[PDB]
Amino acid sequence: APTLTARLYSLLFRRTSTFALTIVVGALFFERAFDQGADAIYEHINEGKLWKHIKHKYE
Amino acid sequence: NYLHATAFQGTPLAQSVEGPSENVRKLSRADLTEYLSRHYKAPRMVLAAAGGLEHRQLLDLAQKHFSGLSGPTLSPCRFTGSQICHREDGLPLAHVAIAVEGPGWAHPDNVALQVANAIIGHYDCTYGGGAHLSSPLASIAATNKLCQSFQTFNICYADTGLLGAHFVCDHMSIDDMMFVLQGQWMRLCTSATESEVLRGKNLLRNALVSHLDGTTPVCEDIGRSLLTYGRRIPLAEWESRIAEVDARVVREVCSKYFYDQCPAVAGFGPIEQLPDYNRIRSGMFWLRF
Amino acid sequence: RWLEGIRKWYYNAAGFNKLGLMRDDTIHENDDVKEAIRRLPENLYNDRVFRIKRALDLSMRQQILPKEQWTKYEEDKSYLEPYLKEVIRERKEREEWAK
Amino acid sequence: RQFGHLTRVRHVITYSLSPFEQRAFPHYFSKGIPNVLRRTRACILRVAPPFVAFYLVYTWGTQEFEKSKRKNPA
Amino acid sequence: TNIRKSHPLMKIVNNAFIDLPAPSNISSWWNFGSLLGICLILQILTGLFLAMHYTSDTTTAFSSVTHICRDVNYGWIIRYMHANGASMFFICLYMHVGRGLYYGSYTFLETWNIGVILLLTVMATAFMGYVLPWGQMSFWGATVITNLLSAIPYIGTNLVEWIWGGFSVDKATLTRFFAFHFILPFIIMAIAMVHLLFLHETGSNNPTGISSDVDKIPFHPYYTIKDILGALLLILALMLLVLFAPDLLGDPDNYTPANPLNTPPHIKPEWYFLFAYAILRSIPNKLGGVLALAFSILILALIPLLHTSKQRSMMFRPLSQCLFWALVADLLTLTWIGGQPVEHPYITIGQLASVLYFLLILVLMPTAGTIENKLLKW
Ligand code: HEM
Ligand code: HEM
Ligand SMILES: CCCCCCCCCCCCO[C@@H]1O[C@H](CO)[C@@H](O[C@H]2O[C@H](CO)[C@@H](O)[C@H](O)[C@H]2O)[C@H](O)[C@H]1O
Ligand SMILES: CC1=NC2=C(CCCC2)C(=O)C1c1ccc(Oc2ccc(OC(F)(F)F)cc2)cc1
Repeated sequence: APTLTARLYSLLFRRTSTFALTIVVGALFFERAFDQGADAIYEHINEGKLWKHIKHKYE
Repeated sequence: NYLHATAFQGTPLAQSVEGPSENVRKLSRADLTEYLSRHYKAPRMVLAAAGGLEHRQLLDLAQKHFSGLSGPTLSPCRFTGSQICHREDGLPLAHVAIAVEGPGWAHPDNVALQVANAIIGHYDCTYGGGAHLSSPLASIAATNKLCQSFQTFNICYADTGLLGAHFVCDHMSIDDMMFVLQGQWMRLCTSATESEVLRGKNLLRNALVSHLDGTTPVCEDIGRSLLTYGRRIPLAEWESRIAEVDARVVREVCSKYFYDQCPAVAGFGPIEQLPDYNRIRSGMFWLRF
Repeated sequence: RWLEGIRKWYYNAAGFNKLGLMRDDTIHENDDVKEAIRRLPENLYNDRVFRIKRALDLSMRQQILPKEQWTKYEEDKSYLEPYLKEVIRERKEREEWAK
Repeated sequence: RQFGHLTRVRHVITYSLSPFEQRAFPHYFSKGIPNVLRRTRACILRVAPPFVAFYLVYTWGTQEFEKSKRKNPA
Repeated sequence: TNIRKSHPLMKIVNNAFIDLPAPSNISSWWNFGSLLGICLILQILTGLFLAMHYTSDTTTAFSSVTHICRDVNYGWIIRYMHANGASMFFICLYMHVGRGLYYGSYTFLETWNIGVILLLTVMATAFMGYVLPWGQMSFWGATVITNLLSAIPYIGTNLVEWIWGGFSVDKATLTRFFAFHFILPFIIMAIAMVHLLFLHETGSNNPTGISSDVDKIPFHPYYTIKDILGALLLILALMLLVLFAPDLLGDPDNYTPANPLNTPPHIKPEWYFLFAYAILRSIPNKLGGVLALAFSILILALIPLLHTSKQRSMMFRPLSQCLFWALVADLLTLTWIGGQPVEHPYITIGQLASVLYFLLILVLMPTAGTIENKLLKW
């Protein structure tokens, strides 16, 4: 088997058509991942300070 | 010489045939005789002949005079995507030579690459065709007076080679020549047509059938084929390999060697216009296919 | 004479020598200098061309030459002076004649 | 002025590598750090002295304004 | 032949953007042009989006700006991008000018003088922009600065009231300041294009101040990729302000509405005028102070004439280098002093800094050039 970067090239990055479709798929999966991941980091840093954390007290 | 020197840099293929002046001035007779006995050996040699002769007779003559002949492996050569630019504005025309790494003697792809190189072909200012020339590179080059001359090549060595083109042009045309040439490489890679490949096939069929005319070229074909392939490949076999090539083949074969690959560039003379390597390298792909 | 100490100091402080330039490479090209350059013989011109090419390439990398390779103060020939002097001397004659 | 009409150059060779053949950061710390220190040392006592002077005239003037606003023992 | 060199629109783009011959060796100080362009476009977009929500009526004005920040969707991030974007513009401007001074790019006379005009236009724009929120510093800043023109003999007093469209900075002043502030960036964009049109006559200067025709590289990809990196760093600086300290470069008093009675403690313009504000306060006489404030900017037009050195760049010029960095440090002092109340020791420091500003430009740096020449037997 050739290296992982090489497999990525032959499958995704060689044809500019696949290169662009890769970017659009990747952008979706990155967006959701990054947002969810960064929100977690924020809300942990501000545990119990946010309306989201104290919402339960008045419902 | 520059193309090889940069293409196969840091190897024995970078070396010129004639050697540096330093060596010529210093090589003693001891060096020459040592070189001879090391490399001139019966298994690394072929006696070829063509004309009016009985094969049996040649073989017996070989016995008589070449019996005393005695009885060093080549390392592969690393191709490098590189540029050598000898800028010399004092000279009146610019020479540019560009190539990607070719497959080398043995490889069957060479036949398909020859077909592709025949499509693009060659041109100079004394050619009768002009605008009506079949090669788009040639017709564009002729009508716009881009170059004085150009040829595609495919140079074969043992495990490697130089596949590309050389052109000679006006100092203001180098960028345009490169653009049209690289444009042709891309068009064959992505979108070669059946009829133009048929033309290339027909050129190549005609090329190697009429080159082998008279005894000297035939003798040489025997001599060298035995060294490179280990046999003479008959014309009927060449024809079978050529008929096998269609538009799909030319695309797939060209895309292997040309598409998104780092070339070796050599330029000499008034080369101020000769494109920057990055621009040349970006010219090795299309943003569509 | 006595300020030769300071001239030698300034030379190294200025530091164009570190790029392998001579003083006359650093002259700002006005109309006179252009003409002076234009009048240089093949050898002196191509040296100028290379020295600058070398300096620009070094500047591009934000690097200098090895200290051995630096232009020595004493070895800095004033290569452009004879051409430039005469270009100027000529123009001043035309400017005089015009009055 | 287009490329090919800029100026006259003779007998100057330029060798270079493809960006795919080479590294983006060759000897980035190894040669980078010392070159930075050389660059910094070269310009430091041209660049720094006026900002030293600013810092001093600033911190002098600031606490001079403070002392002046205090009452004097008289 | 290609359709980049052929097509009438692409031709201009190909020559001024892609195949442009650029010196191999241009440094980070050459990024500021591109960044000024980004700033201008950034201001225009953010500005236009703000103008969809703002009103120039004196009663509703302050309210509309706050309505943007509280009720309009992402109106806050737009508003503070625009305010800090104005700061980022002026940072970019002074860095861009500094480059020109140090490397002697000002020898490109037309390019340089168009620059001076651009500077003055961005200044006029940003002065009138700061008035639009109609806070205290807005109103009182506009009042003091405008009213300096009354110091002109015979006409001055009329002139001021004609700008105002009344007897104070009021209803007609705010409305027209909105109209002028809207149109001017577009005038800037035009003049900026003429700016480059003259630059592409000569091509770029470089750090050596020695001609670079022998070693030009095409703009693409080398400087397209650098400019992207620069743009990225500009966005970082901007967003670091916008998202972590949006109030840092402004003033608090511009969060209380404009009151024609109640004067703020230490009335001052925004930071990027402070240097010239300090120069104004140095001279005891008012008309003198105005003519000094005006000459503190216009002197830029005089710089090329003051050039004495036989070398173009300061790269190879130690004495000039120091004097240049002194001039920078002095400007930093004038900015500090501009922000201070008029008292001891800030009056005397201010006087001494203003003396040194004009002394550096008109006497010391010219002398230093000629001393450097005579040290090189020139
Ligand atoms: C909105 C304001 C401005 C914009 C958009 C602008 C734009 C540009 C751009 C894009 C460049 C080329 C890239 C560069 O070298 O930075 C440039 C160069 C230049 N600008 Fe500006 N500029 C502005 C203001 C000014 C000012 C205020 C001055 C001087 C007072 C000035 C003088 C110059 C000079 C001299 C150059 C040539 C630099 C060189 O080749 O070394 N510009 N400008
Ligand atoms: C060189 C370009 C520009 C500069 C330097 C600039 C500068 C400024 C400044 C400093 C403010 C006050 C910001 C604050 O304290 O809130 C402002 C406000 C404003 N600007 Fe601009 N501006 C520019 C272009 C534009 C354009 C093109 C428009 C509209 C098409 C615009 C519309 C506004 C509006 C509506 C306000 C009031 C809202 C606010 O205070 O943020 N500006 N401008
Ligand atoms: C005894 C040792 C002295 C060394 C230390 C110096 C600081 C001690 C204070 C001494 C006085 C300093 O002098 C200080 O200068 C400034 C600026 O000129 C004065 O300011 C005054 O003079 C200037 C003169 O042009 C006028 O334009 C201005 O209208 C006026 O306010 C202060 O009112 C004064 O107090
Ligand atoms: C047009 C340009 N010319 C040059 C250099 C340096 C090197 C040589 C000359 C540049 O960086 C350069 C440039 C200028 C601006 C760039 O982005 C823009 C930003 C704004 C813009 O709009 C406008 F017109 F300026 F208002 C147009 C372009 C990108 C590149």
